[PDB]
Amino acid sequence: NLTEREELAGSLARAIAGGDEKGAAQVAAVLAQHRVALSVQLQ
Amino acid sequence: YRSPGNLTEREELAGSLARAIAGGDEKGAAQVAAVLAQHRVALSVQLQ
Repeated sequence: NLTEREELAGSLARAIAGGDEKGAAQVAAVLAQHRVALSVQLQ
Repeated sequence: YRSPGNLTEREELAGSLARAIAGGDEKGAAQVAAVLAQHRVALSVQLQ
């Protein structure tokens, strides 16, 4: 029972960590569409 | 809080990405996400 927002945010984190520029860019756009409030922290 | 003199490159980019997503800036968010991806930055992206 994971939300769409949760899965999108996790996709974006994984895309960035894996070097997937295209996917990271497109997933970020989709999150921006929903204007999601996210915490983006460094590990 | 970190004053701007105590922020790294990645930290500034991570904050730019959050702000861009939260404001509805698709082109802005896409640009920062790609830059972060090119460096394969290790990020936590959390629903708040």
